[PDB]
Amino acid sequence: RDPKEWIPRPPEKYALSGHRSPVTRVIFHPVFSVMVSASEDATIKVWDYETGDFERTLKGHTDSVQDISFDHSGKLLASCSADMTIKLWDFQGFECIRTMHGHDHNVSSVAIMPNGDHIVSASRDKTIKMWEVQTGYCVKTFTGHREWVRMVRPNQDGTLIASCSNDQTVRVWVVATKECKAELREHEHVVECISWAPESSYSSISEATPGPFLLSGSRDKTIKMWDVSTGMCLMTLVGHDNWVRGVLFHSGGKFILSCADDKTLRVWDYKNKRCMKTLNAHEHFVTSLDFHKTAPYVVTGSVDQTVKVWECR
Amino acid sequence: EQQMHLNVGLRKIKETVDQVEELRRDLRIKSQELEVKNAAANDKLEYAVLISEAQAIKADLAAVEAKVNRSTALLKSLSAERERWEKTSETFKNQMSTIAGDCLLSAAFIAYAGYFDQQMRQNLFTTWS
Repeated sequence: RDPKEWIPRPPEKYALSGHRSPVTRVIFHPVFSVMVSASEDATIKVWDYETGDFERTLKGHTDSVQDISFDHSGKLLASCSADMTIKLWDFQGFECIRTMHGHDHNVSSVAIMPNGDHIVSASRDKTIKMWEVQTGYCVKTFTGHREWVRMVRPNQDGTLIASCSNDQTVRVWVVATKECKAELREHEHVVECISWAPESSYSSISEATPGPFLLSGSRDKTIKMWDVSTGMCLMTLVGHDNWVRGVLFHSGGKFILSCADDKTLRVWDYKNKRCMKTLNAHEHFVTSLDFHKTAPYVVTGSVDQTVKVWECR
Repeated sequence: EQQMHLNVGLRKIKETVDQVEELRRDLRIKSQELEVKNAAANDKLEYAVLISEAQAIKADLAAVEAKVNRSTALLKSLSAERERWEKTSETFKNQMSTIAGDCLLSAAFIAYAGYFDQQMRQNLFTTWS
């Protein structure tokens, strides 16, 4: 079968355990068959998800890490933590390259735009900072957020940077022009997670309710979707019974896999605007989820010190 | 790994302050509500029911107060760590910046000056410094 329809099935393919803390974020490697997990014990763990084998542990951050981000080459790894530091890791060398200072609070997010030159950083200090990767200097600064900027993601072309914050706003900016192109204020609660829409979804969203489009999930048990060019909420998924912690598109651009704090991993289609399958993944709060582009595997990182890998079928 | 122990240890001692600060305001809330029940018992002077009820409040007030004074010594004993754990937390930015200076002086002393005498090792270290 094609990668288009892939929905995970119970039970888990693997139940990786060995973290001494809640798991905050899990992502796949773009080319290799290995995955990297981030947890609150300041240990960035590397696990082979095909065989369920623990590979390695990178310990450079002296406080709990929040978000980890690869690059599309898979060589550089950007990691953010609450020690006022960001760390750049050589993935082929498995050692740190540089450490970034300048944030005055918990660095709640980190990302790399597809141009392969800089680093985004959203933090608790109501600002976003731009970091030069090769030199190691803080260049630019998005300012205008009024609360805890939760998590940040750049667009697939590298010209739009969107960030959710605790002030019930989704703010989409251009990278160099430093203006808020879209200050979306429709969510009732803190928006905790966004997900940039892929190209194949750009048609599928447009016939559900061109581009660019953006997802967001908040603590009001709702997942809203927005047109960036117009600036309004087109569609909203309700059916979670707690805080939506991570919202994620399908790689083919039809389904949306989203995890929420009510022990639910629910798949949603905007054609029917409902939840077709709900999965009871863990025994506690589920923080983050990730789905591979070419492989039929969904990894799920949760508070219960276990990371669960589920085969998509 | 020395700062991994400091950051977790200084986080939990602020929770112990928070556990004390939860107990302190709840102590005086139950203390002032005890005297209202003590004044309401004399208003009725059901009287035997309120006597056993107010004795349960005072015993629970003792359990709160004994928890407070146990924690107050625990606040007092662990604070002497905090008047040096926080100082080594400030020193972490200082002592990370001088690793490259100190490891240059240390690796030069440990791979080069192993043959020479004390005066010559001191002269080499003075020249490198």
